[PDB]
Amino acid sequence: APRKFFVGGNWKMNGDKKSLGELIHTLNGAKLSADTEVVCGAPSIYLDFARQKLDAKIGVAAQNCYKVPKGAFTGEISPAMIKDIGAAWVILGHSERRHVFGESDELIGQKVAHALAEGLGVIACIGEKLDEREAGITEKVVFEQTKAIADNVKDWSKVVLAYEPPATPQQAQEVHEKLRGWLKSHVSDAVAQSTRIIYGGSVTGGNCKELASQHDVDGFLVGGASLKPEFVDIINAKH
Amino acid sequence: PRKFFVGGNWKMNGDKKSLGELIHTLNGAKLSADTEVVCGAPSIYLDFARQKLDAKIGVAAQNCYKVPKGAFTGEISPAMIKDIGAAWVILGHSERRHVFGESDELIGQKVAHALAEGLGVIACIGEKLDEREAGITEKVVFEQTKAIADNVKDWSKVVLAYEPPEAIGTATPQQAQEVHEKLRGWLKSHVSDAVAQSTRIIYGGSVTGGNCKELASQHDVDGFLVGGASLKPEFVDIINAKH
Repeated sequence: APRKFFVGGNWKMNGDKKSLGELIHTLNGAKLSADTEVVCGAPSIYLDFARQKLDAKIGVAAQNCYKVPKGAFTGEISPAMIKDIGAAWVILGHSERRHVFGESDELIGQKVAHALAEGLGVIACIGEKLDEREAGITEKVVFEQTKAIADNVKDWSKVVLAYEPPATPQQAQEVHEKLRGWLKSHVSDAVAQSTRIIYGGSVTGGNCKELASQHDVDGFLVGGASLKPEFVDIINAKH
Repeated sequence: PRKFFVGGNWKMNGDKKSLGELIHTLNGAKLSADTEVVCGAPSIYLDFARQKLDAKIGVAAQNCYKVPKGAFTGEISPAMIKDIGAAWVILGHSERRHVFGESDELIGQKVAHALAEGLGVIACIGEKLDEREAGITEKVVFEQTKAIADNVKDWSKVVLAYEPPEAIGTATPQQAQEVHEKLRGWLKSHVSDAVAQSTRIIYGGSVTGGNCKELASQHDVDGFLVGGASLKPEFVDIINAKH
């Protein structure tokens, strides 16, 4: 009945076999809470390596994918390829994809639909721009982004929503509560109660316990700290 | 002499089983010793491809970013490509320019970074169909080449790939030769005589087992960047287009 705590580590564009090997060694040897679902998001070039080296209890995510299984899309990878390597998740709609690479809500929706149809789990990311937060339209913006994802989700069992603010723990709770309210009204009470909504702002060993104590925060999508030993402490934030 | 160069761009195709089969075929084929062969694999399979391909065959990434590390979810860097043992990256492919909106400026920044990091670059240029129809092919490809050239210090590790636009139902070896000769003339005056003489300019249009010999006989065509046929048995014949 309770939502299982979920901690994803987004390595972003970082690592080589040496540094990631050391990272993976530390995670494999660490005492990790049985009550946390852990997923590591590796650069595409290291997905195979990461899946081979990581203990099976730790999931592997791709950091992006495209919206069809194959084709004339030089530089892209598909859910079929991600599954072929043994990864079970993909991060979609990350703030950096939206803002540096201009990925639209429409495209992200198409990717979500395809990844889910192909049997992957999706960490679906949403978050408003700084100017939008300053203008007081956080809710309007994140609801639009969430609707664009939701319209492409037939089954929420393998979806985790990640909120990335452009930020206080109280401010985090406020957005998470509003997002869960959106799910309740626009999808169902069952989906609202069961869907993990994870926090994708700045998460460190210093602030993770306070964030994890918030009623509507179900875990984290961790950035820089996911490359460091303190990722273990973040996984164990509730203990 | 300009060594004949054949790159096989697999694009977004394959899995370990199917790419393993295609690699096994290449490893066992009678490939001309006078062709420099490079296979362009999806990023997720670059490590695999380098492990399985004979050392004589190069491996290319299909794209990369412009710094070694950072907050660029979904991107890979030249440092990572080198880490995997690959020695090439394809940059500025028509699909990156068109589908993904990569600018001349960004492509130039990527070229400069990949070269600084010690990779070879297959630098792609080519006009859109509407531009070819307007008769401004030359203007467009020179603009794109300038953006690349401004970011190349040593041309020894660059191969230039010309991609004519796909007809989509609405080209000739002579037409390929015409563009390649113009590009070489551009290099002569904008870079140097030596760079024009030594730089491979490869053809990235529709290359098949059936048209490859005629294309390879053109005076200013130095090889191919092969799309669909790189997934077919005839890729071996294309590698052997001079013979």
